[PDB]
Amino acid sequence: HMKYKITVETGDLRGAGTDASVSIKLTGKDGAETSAFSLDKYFHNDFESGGTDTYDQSGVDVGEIAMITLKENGFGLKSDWYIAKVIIEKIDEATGFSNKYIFPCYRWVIKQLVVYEGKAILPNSKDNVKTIAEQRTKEVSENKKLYKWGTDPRYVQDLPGFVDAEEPKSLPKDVQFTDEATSSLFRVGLADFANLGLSHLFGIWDDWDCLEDFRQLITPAIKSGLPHAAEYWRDDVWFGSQFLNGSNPEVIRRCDKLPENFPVKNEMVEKLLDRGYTLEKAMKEGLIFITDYKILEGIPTMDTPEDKRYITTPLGLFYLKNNDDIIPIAIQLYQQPGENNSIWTPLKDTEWDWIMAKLWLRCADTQYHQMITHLLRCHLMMEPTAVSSWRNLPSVHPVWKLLYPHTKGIMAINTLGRNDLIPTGGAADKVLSIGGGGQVTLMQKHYRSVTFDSYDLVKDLRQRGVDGLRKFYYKDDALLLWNVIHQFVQDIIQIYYNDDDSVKKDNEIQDWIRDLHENGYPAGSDGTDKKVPKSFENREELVHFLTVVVFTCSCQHAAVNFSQMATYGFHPNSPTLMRQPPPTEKGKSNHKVIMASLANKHQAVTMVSVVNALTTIYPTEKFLGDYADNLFGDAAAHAAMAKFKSNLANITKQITERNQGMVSPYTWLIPGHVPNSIAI
Ligand SMILES: OC[C@H]1O[C@@](CO)(O[C@H]2O[C@H](CO)[C@@H](O)[C@H](O)[C@H]2O)[C@@H](O)[C@@H]1O
Ligand SMILES: [Fe+2]
Repeated sequence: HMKYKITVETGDLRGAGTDASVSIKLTGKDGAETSAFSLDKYFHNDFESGGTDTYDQSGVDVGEIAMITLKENGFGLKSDWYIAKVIIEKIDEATGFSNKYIFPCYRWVIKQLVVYEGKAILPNSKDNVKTIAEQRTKEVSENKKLYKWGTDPRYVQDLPGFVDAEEPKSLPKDVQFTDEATSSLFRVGLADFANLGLSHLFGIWDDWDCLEDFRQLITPAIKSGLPHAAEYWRDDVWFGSQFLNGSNPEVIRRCDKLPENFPVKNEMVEKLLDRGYTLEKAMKEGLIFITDYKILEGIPTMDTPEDKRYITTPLGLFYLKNNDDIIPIAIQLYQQPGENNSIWTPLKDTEWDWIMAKLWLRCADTQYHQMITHLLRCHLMMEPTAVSSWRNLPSVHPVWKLLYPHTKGIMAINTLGRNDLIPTGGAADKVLSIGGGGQVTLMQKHYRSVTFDSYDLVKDLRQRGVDGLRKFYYKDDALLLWNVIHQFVQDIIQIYYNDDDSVKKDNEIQDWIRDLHENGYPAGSDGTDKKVPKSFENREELVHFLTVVVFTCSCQHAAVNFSQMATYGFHPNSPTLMRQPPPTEKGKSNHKVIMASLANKHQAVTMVSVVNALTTIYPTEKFLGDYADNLFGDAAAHAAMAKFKSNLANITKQITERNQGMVSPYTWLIPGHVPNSIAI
């Protein structure tokens, strides 16, 4: 008969129970299938995870094994078996050679799981034989029943599509949190204050005595230590650089002509410029940049008897110094000029007034960063690609394998976010001045006008006129990673798609992109098309769109997420809310007045607890290029992935050499620090 040496490698996850026994039915390339063997698996203790189990077997010969089927075979206290991969060694009677068939899995068996052999196969391929072709249709059909487009009324309007799930637990086990502690990370109760050693500040609504006391929030519980911001935040040079190398580099842009509603006169800023330069000359030469937060106009701030918060709709003007530092030179708190809305300037205003003006500009930026730059443009805008993958692509498809490690965990975290971050009562609601409902409205307002053109990094930075800035470290690093990721995606795609026709006739990728265009990214209530293709007509379109996804799920998220402690650690560097309205007159600002506007003690601790949670990196995390749970079997794919890792290693080396001798190096896009996906 036919001998089969089946080796099962258990993954790093471990469910509850003992009897993890299952049955395995092999299936040959030509349809010849065997009988359900019985794999006995028993877990000694609860902690143990991983390991190998080898089984010798005998049954009907099938030839080349194209796929395997797994079914729960446990009797008492059945435990869901999380399997990394299966290796079946046999011999082809045709030429009596020992051949191994690797089956990359990384799934919980639960009920019944079918796993293809490593080789990736397009539906319009020649290797898509009958047995494969019939299975992949069933797989996708089954998945569509588990992964539907959500209709939660809270989030159906002016937002990207999302998965249908009431809670993280109501999701399929395969896309749940890989750590149970995660589900309870954004709760900010007394115990969370206590974890940071700050429970004595819980419920304390007093002002901070002075600006330096915010350093009290950095206890040994905060392992990153005291942010450099604590030492530099007052410096105009540091201030300017926070709009480039902080957590939100999406707003500032070259200004060739002032908005009519921002009447900055040369007299106000002339001595801040270079000798021999006027405001007009500076603009002609492209030395003037601006941060306009018009989008905050109309967004309501929290207004309750016991909690009132404020925000403005400011404009900031910056100057590109001769040594490549940008500095703030003018600020207007509200869009429309008026008697109570003057232009602030370090040349014409007091030092305390200037500090106040800067704090209000950063506060506006915080609103933008949290809701638009982070949550919307990373978390929510990327989720649709994960949902569409499950609904339209079989696990044998090369694109499914490509995106899998990068979309991992996004559905889980977003489902939690929809309950504990975004809604009223959530984290954002507790720390942002636009909390109380406005945080969602701000996202909706950006979405109504968003298109995927704003995701083309190269062209976005270019049309903003900021891609030439020497000390814009995010830009330099992001552009290296973008081009390296684009190369990788292109290599993979050109392995399986020989030409543009290969892309047209791939019915499965066409279902994928069509589902995104229709349900993933609805135009919104302004009818603004999001510029997601109706179909992929060539390989270049396919590569670009996928480059956007991989880059956003890994690099972009990392840059605007894990840098949050350096940015918000010291609250004054980037205020989350204001408890008093802005000043209406000059000369009124001083230390104590400022302390009355800035967050109180309880509020400040809440932010640190949140930021500390958002920057959680588990020891298991896999960083950019590290594909340990690789689904690719083709040796050509491995070559592409290895070249990828080599290109990343070179970027790491560049960033390190540039960061040499710096006090506060930009380190958030070092490949080894960039997770593969959005899992937090
Ligand atoms: O500061 C220049 C720096 O920017 C890079 C991208 O990181 O190139 C950009 O700026 C150049 C001008 O110096 C442009 O020619 C180029 O088109 C733009 O991408 C780096 O090449 C350069 O070191
Ligand atoms: Fe995040």
